[PDB]
Amino acid sequence: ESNVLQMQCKLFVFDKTSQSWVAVGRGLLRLNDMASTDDGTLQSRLVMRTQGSLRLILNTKLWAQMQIDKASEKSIRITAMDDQGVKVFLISASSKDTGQLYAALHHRILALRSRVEQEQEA
Repeated sequence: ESNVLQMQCKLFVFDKTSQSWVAVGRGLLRLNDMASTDDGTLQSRLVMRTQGSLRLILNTKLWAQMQIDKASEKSIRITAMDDQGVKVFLISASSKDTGQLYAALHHRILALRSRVEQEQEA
């Protein structure tokens, strides 16, 4: 793996019961790339650990069907796969980090989508 970016941020999960964001808390978020040594094909993931205690609170692989929306100047709404699992989460950060994260995710997802439509959608 190669680290693409690292940023301080705050993570929220969407709670279907209360129909509201539930704050998980702050941590260091990394976007990591891993290129296949056979196809050069790219897989990427978002990994986040709490500050201080370094406990894992996010480890989500990027997929073509993942949707990313800039929910505000300082936040990004993301979907994920995989029950009782949380489907939607929110990353809040500085305006600058949010912009960088959005751009990085956008291009990776766009690449994945291009690949899927060529491979699986004729």
